[PDB]
Amino acid sequence: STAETTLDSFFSRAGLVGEIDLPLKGTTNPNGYANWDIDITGYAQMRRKVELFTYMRFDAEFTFVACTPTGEVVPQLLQYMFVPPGAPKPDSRESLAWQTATNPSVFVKLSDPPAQVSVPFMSPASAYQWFYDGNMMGTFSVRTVGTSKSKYPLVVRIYMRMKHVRAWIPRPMRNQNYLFKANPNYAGNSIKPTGTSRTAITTL
Amino acid sequence: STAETTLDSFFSRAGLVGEIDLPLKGTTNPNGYANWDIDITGYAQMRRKVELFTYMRFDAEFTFVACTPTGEVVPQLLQYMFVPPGAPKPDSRESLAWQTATNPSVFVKLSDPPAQVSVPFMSPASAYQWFYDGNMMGTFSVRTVGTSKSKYPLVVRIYMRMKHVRAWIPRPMRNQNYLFKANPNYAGNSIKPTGTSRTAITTL
Amino acid sequence: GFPTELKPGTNQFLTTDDGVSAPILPNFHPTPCIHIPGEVRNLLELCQVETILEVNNVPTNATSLMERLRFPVSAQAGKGELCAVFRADPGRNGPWQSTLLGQLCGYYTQWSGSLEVTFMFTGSFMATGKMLIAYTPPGGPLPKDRATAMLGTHVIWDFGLQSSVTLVIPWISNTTGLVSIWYQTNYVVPIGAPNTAYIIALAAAQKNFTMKLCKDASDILQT
Amino acid sequence: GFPTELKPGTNQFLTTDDGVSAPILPNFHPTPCIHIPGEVRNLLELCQVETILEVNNVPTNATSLMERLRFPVSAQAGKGELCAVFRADPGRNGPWQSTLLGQLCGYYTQWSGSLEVTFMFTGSFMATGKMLIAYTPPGGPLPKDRATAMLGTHVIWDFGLQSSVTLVIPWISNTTGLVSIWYQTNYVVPIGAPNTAYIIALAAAQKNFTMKLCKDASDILQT
Amino acid sequence: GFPTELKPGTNQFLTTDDGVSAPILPNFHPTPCIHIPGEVRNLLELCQV
Amino acid sequence: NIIVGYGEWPSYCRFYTLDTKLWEKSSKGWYWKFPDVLTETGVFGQNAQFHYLYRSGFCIHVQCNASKFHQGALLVAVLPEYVIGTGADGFELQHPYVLDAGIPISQLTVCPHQWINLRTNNCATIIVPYINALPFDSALNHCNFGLLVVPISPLDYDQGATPVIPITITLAPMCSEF
Amino acid sequence: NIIVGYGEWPSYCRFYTLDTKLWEKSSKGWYWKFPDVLTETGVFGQNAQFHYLYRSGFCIHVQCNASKFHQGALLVAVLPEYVIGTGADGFELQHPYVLDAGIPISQLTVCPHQWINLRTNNCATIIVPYINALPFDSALNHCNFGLLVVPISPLDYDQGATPVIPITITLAPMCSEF
Repeated sequence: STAETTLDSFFSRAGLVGEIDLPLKGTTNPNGYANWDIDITGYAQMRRKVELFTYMRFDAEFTFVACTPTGEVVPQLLQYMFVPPGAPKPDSRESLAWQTATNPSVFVKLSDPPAQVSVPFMSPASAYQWFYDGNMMGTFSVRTVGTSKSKYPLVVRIYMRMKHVRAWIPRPMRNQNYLFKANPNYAGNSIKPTGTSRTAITTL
Repeated sequence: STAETTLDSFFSRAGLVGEIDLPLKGTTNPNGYANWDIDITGYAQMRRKVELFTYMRFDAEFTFVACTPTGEVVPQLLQYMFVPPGAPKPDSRESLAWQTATNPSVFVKLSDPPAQVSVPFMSPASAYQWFYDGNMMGTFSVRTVGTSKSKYPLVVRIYMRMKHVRAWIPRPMRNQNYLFKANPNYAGNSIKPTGTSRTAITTL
Repeated sequence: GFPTELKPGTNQFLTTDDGVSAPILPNFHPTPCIHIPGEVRNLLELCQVETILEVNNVPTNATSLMERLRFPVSAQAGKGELCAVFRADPGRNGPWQSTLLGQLCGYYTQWSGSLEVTFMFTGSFMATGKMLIAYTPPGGPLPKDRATAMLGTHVIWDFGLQSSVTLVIPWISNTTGLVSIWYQTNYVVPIGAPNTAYIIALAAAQKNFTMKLCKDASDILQT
Repeated sequence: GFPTELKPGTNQFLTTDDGVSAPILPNFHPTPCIHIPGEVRNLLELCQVETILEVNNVPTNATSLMERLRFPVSAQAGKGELCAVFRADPGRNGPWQSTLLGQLCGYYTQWSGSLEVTFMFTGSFMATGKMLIAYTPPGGPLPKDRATAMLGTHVIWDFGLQSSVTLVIPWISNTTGLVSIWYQTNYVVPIGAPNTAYIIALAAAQKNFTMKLCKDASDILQT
Repeated sequence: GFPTELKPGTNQFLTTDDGVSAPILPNFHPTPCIHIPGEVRNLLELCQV
Repeated sequence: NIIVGYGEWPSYCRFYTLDTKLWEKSSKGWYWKFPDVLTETGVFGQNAQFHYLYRSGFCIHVQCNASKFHQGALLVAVLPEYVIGTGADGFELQHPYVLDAGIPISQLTVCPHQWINLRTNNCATIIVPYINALPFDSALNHCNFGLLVVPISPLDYDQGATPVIPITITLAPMCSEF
Repeated sequence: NIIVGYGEWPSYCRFYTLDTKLWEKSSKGWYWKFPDVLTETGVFGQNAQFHYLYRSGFCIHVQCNASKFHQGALLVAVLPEYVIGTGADGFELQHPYVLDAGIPISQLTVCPHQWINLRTNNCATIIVPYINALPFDSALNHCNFGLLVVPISPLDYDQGATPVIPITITLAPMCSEF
C-alpha cells in the first residue's frame, strides 16, 4: 500500500559496483594487489537516481564474489583489507600497510560463500552532498595471501546495497548526457529535447 | 480425515517443469545462456488437473538442480537471474541486462545444495484464468559466470511447487487429446468415447 | 559460539518437503482479491454431483456417440425379460468412466462409501408400465429370472405414477454389486403415441464417501 | 550438540535478500544529524507537484527549444477551429516526457489514478475571447467539430473573466483519453495591443495515484 | 532436525570481530587483583594534563 | 422450478423475447453468447456499444409448448468463459458429444442447469450473477458466458402430428451497470 | 502572494535595493548568487569578509512595473547549491532550456517558486531559511543558493510603447549571525 515508492524501496537492491582483475601474466596489475576507491556510481544507473536530491545519508553493505575468468572455483586465500579515509594506502606487496591493525581485513577462501561486511556513515558533515558550489567513504584493497604469486587467474566483483536512506531538497532530473565525474558539464554544441517530437500540434 | 482431497493437497508436490542444456560444443545453445518462460504445463499431468476450474490463484516455489550429463559434480558458478514481466530479456552474454539491479539474481555453486526461491502472485487481475472468450508469470535466465566459456557440459532442472491454492467455477474434465497450447482445439476427424465399450447391454 | 551437530539428513532435497524459502521480490504488493462466486475448497463437493452414466456403452461410431447416454424401452419386449445390467464400480473401466465421480477417483488409490443412482423416464404422457430394479450384494451371481430377483433388494417402478426413481446402493469399497432392470409388465400405449422411449441414468456419491493415497495416472497427451 | 539440517537454500547469495552483516568498524561514532529543511520520504509527494507540459513539442532546433513550453492563440484564426490536441498518457512518449510525473513513472511498470491539467493565459489585460476544452474517454475518436465536442465533457474558458482554468481528468490506468482545445469566439483586442498571445499548460497528479513494480530503464550515459 | 541456512558471511575471519572463544585452560584460577593506586580508564584524563 | 446460479443473486458493486427455434427429429443443439446476443437490441444494445465499462446480471426463461403425444428431453446449462474449439439466432453444435470444445456432455450437470422433460414440465429458469476476474470489462470484446440447449433424448411423435416444436427464449437484464 | 520556502521560517541556532534589469524582447534570463551578491555592500558586506563563520536567512521581493498593453510571464525560483556547467549585477543564461547546468527548466517548479504574469500581478515574494549540512560555513568561499528570473513567455507590445520593462530586486537579511 504505497510502500513501493518510499526512498528505502527506491534504493533497495544490491548492484554491481566495481570489478578487479588479477591476471596470471600481463600488464593490468603486474603484482597481486589492487586498490578500489568506494563510489556508488560504479552502477551505471545510480548517478541520475541519487542526483534527484541534494543531501543524502545512508549506510552500505558490500559483498565480494571471486572466481576464475572461466568461472571455476579454486583453492585460494584472499585478504580484502579496508583502508579508512585519512589513512595511507598500500604501495606494493611488501608494504607495511597490509599488517596495520587499524585497517580491518577479512581473510576468506574462494571455496566459501561470498564475504559480507557493513560500513557506517563516514562523513564529517551531517550528510553527503552531490553538489557543492565552492564525499570520501574509504578504500578496499584486494590481494592474494602469500609471499609468492598465485597459480591461478582471478576476478573479484563487488556488490553494494544502501540501508537507512534519507534525503533532502529534491532537484530536477538530469536531461543531457554526462561528460565528467562530479561535474555538471554538458556538450553545449549538441543540446537535445527532453523527449520525442511530432509533426504538428493539431495531429496526434 | 477428508484432508487429502482439499485443493492444497491436490496441488501439493514439486514436479519437474523445464530443463536447460548448456553443451560444450554443438548447436543447442551456442553461447552460455538460455531463457525459460515460466509455465506450469511443463509437467505433463498439470494441464488437465488445473483446467478443472476456471480461475486460480497461487504462489510458486522453484528449485534448481544442476549437474554434468553423466551426473558428476564440478566446481562451477552460475547466476539464475529472474526477469519480471514487462522487462527486457537478455540477448547475449555481453548484454547489459545481466547486471540490471531490478532483476534479482542468485549466485550459487554446483557443489552446493540446490537453490530455492519464492515467486508471488504476479497478475494485474485477481486470478489467473485458463479460458478467455475474447497469464505471464516471469522468466528465468540461466548462465555461467565468467567472460570465457565454461570447461564442462551442464544441465539444469527446475522444479516448481504451488502454495496457497484457490479455485472457482469447476468445469468438465478434458476428454480428447490436446493439439496446441492455450487452445481447446481437438482433432475433429477422430473423436473417441470417454471410456471402454462392451458387446451388449445385457452382458456384464 | 552455539554448538551444532549436522544430522545425517542435511544437504538433501525431498520433493514432498514443506518449508519457507526466501521471497525473490519483497516490497511487492499483489492485487487484492475480489469476490468471485462459486468457490470450491474440497473435491468431495464435486464428487457429490449427479452426472450422466453411460449404461449403453455399446456403440463406437463418431455419429452414434450420443446414443450412449440412454437405453431404450420398447413395446415389442415381453414381460419378465431383462433390459440392462451394470456393475457398481466407480473406479474401474466401464459405464462409470463417464461420470465425474469415476474421473475424480481415478486420481486416487482407495475409496469407500455409499452411492445412489437415479433413473429418468422420457416417454410420452400417455404411456404406462412397470419395471423392476434389483440390487445384488458382492459375491452373488446374476438372478436367472424376474422371480429370483424379486426375492431380494428391489423396487417396482411405475411409469404412470412417477417419472423418476432413486436407488441407494449400500457400502462399497476398494467383486462388486450388480444392478439389473427387468420388465414387470408390457409397454402399454394408446393409438397415436410412439412405441419406444428412453431412460437416462444419473449417478453420484453420498456424504460418507472418502478417497485416499493420491495417484496421477492419466493418458491424455499435452501436444 | 544441537542438531541442524542445512536446508537446500544454504550457500546462496540472493541480491534482493535483506539481513544483518558484521560491522567492520565498531566503537566508531557517526556524526549526529542536524535538522535540514525539505525532507522527502515518499516519491508521490514529488509526483503531486505541477510542472510544465510541452504540448508544443514540434521544434527541435537548439535555439528554438524554448518555444516548446507554450502554444499560441492568434487573432487570425476563426471561430470553431481546432487549436491543439494531446493524449493523457504520463508514462508514454510524447508531451508528458517533460513533466516530473512522467520521468518518475518511467522508473516503474504499472500506475493508476487521476490527473489534473492547468492552463494559464499570458496575453494582455485588454484581450478577450472564449475557448472550449473537451475531454474524450478511452475508446472514442477525436470530435469532428466544435459542436460534436460540446456534447460531452467540456468547459468554456473566458479570457476576460479568468486567467487560469483547471481540468480534472478521471481515472487512467496501465488506448487513452484525449484533450482538445477549440476556438469558441474570435480573438478580440483593441487598437494598440498585440495580436498574439501564448498559453502555458501545467500538469500533475492527484492524491489517489500509485505506482508499482520498479524498473530501472534509462538512457543517459555516465561518461 | 532444526533447519539452518548458512548466510553468505559464513567461514570468514574479520579481525575487528568481537565474540567468545573456547577457553584453553578451564578450572584454572587467576590471581585475585589487589588495589594499585593510579588507575586510568580513559585517555582524555591524560590529555587534560 | 427456479434455480439461482452458485447461490448468488445479482447485485451492485424489461423482457426481451428472441426468435423461436424449431426443434426437429435430427436437431443437435444450439448455443448463444452473452452479452453478444443483446448488443444490437434496443436501449441495452445502444448502451453496450456506446460505453466503455459494463457489468450486469441476467435472468433466463426457456419455454416450449408441445402436445401430450410428443416426447423428448432437453438439457439447459450455463458455462462461463465458453471457448469453442474446432447474434440473436445462435449457432449449431457440430459435435454435441464433445460440446464442440473437447469436454464431455455427460458432466455438463456440474454447471447451473435445468431439465426439460416433455412429459413432466415445459419451463426452465436460470439466474446468473456477474462472473469476472475484474469489476468491469468491455461489452464488445469479452463474452462472459454461454447458454446451451441440447436434446439428450430425441424428439419423437407419430405421423400426422406437428413435426416441429417451438423453443422460445426470453431474458431480462438484472442490476445492469454502465 | 508570499510563499515560505519549504514551510520553514528563518530562525537562530534593513532593505537593500539592487540596480534595475531591463527586460527586452530577446532576453533569456538572469541569475544571482548568495551571499556573494551582498558581500561588497554596506555593513553586511563588511561583516561577511571580516568574520569567519556566517549563517543567515533572507527575504526576496521582485517587482516590475509595466503598462496594461504589455504582456509576458516570468518564473522566479530559488535553487540551493546551484552549480553551473558549461557581483550585484548577476549573469545571463546562455542556454536557458537546460538552465545552464544540464537540467530541464520545465521541472524548476519543484523548488520554492513564484509566477509573474503581467496581466495578473507584478510582485513575487520568497522567504528562504538557512540550508547547509553544517551549522556554520564561510561567507567568502561557499555560495548557499541561487536566484533565477527567466521569461517563459516573451515580452510583447506594439510600436510606440516603451520597449524595456524594469525589474527591480530588493532583499532583506533575516536572523543573520556572524
